[PDB]
Amino acid sequence: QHCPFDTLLILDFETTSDAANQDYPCEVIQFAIVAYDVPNDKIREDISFNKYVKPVLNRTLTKNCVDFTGIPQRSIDTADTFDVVYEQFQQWLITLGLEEGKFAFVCDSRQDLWRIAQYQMKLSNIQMPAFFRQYINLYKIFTNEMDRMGPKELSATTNIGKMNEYYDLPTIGRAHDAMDDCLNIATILQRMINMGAKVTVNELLTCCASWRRQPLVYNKEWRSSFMDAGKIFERVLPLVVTTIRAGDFRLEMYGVCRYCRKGMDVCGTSHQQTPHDLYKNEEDPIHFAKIAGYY
Amino acid sequence: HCPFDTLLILDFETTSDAANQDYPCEVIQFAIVAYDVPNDKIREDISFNKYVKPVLNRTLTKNCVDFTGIPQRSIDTADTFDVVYEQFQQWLITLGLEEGKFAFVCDSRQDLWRIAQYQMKLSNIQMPAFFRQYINLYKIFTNEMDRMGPKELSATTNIGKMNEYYDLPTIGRAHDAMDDCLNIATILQRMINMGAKVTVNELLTCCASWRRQPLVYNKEWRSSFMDAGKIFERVLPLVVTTIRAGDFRLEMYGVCRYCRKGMDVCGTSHQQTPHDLYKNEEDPIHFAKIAGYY
Ligand SMILES: [Mg+2]
Ligand SMILES: [Mg+2]
Ligand SMILES: [Zn+2]
Ligand SMILES: [Zn+2]
Repeated sequence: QHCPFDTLLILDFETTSDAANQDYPCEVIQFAIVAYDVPNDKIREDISFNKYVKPVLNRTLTKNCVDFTGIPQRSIDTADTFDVVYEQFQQWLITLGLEEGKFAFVCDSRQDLWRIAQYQMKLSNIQMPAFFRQYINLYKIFTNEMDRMGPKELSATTNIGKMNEYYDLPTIGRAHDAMDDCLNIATILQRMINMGAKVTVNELLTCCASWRRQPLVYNKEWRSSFMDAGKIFERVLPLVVTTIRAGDFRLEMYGVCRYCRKGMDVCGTSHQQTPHDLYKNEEDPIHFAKIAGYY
Repeated sequence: HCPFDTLLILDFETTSDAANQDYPCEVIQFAIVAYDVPNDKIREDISFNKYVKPVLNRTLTKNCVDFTGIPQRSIDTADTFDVVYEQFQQWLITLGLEEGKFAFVCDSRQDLWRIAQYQMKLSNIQMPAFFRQYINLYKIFTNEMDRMGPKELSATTNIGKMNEYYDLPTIGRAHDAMDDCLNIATILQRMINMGAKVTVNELLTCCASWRRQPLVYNKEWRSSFMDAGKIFERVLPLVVTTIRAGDFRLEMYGVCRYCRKGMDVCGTSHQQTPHDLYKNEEDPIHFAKIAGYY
């Protein structure tokens, strides 16, 4: 209706982690997708992709990772590595008969594609695909919808939690894993357009930004702060999140980098703004950058 | 007295995740300090101390970093265990240390029966003879208690209890593996001076009658170091055998107490694989699987 895509794929990654440490080489350990039929307004739970992934840098899930993701060790020990699962994911898109640029991924934040996908792609030496360099940040739309329908003071602490509390949606909790997030985001997505929300690609991944031209003011305790760690991630990772305002997105933007205006098969090969300033102190090295081979 | 002229105080530190005992512990620091027995002198100038790069879990958990005091950057630029182990062997040869004429001293069975065994499995290196006999200093300390006299101890660790007993200040230089070595060395010296019979009291053996029956499985073993120990005992090929003070003799070096074979033949393969523990795909033993015990 108010969406230029006939199909929306609610995407969700879960990764390895150690809550107390942000200097961590997060590897994908679960890959979950559920399809949403936009014209017919139907969450297609029968149309889904849901695979575990075996990590290779940290092969034993920490206890806090298991508690957070709900993923047992046995499930990843018997899983394929990301390169195999990603290949199965690409075939899945073909099997569904999806065309390039006529569908878009939906996430509850930038984290899934800007950070998790981008970093995992580096580990696996896979080129960042064009359909991961444009997507729908649902929480960003939720922000706009909130000013429009009047704000509330929400008690929830997470993006999905806040959105469910705002629309008074019961928290979906069956599998207690990635697929549950997918289902919650999908239901939120559905309720949002039914409340009259306008859902479209609102974030793009580009190769360059002017705000990265000056060195980051280094915070020594960044490893204990998800917020400050984000600033580090922004400089290390080659592609940056670029907001695109409502009404400005065209389908023909797929798959051309908004900045350099070149195909995403050429753009994204090399880091255009390597943060050398962060890579010169060997008494305080960035572990996740070092092990991924950024320096 | 002690039949060895040189005692080497050994300490291993590993990757870990405290809340989970089903963890494939890898050596990340390798520390040794020498003790000259005839001269009763701790030789800090004679030491081996190197970091080791793990490969199964390359990022130290925060709780491992806090316990071991090892920073991530120190293992990132370190060599793998097989390399460090080769450096260690060359270091022994350079000291002119003749095999069978020195012995390793540890504060417990953990360093050699558990940590060394498992690491050797991962590295695919045969367990050496000088790691299959050693001195468990805590077991000597415990065995000598009635002679030394009773004393209430509030410490919870072996090193802590032994320091507290002898009113020794806790050595805390670098807060790492080497501090354990220095503490154990200092305790060892004190114990010897107080008349303790310091000699080999634990031997690693290929078979044990108490592994003939399958272990009764405790489903919650992963959250308990004690319960997990029972699992380790079955999974690891070599068993701790205890020998009382004054029964050990130097000629025992390099020969298994059970099969009587040389430790070049014995230790090639697990002789009592606990297949009973490996039947449930709904509850696999992760550290056993990833190591290739099944
Ligand atoms: Mg999520
Ligand atoms: Mg120790
Ligand atoms: Zn570009
Ligand atoms: Zn034997």
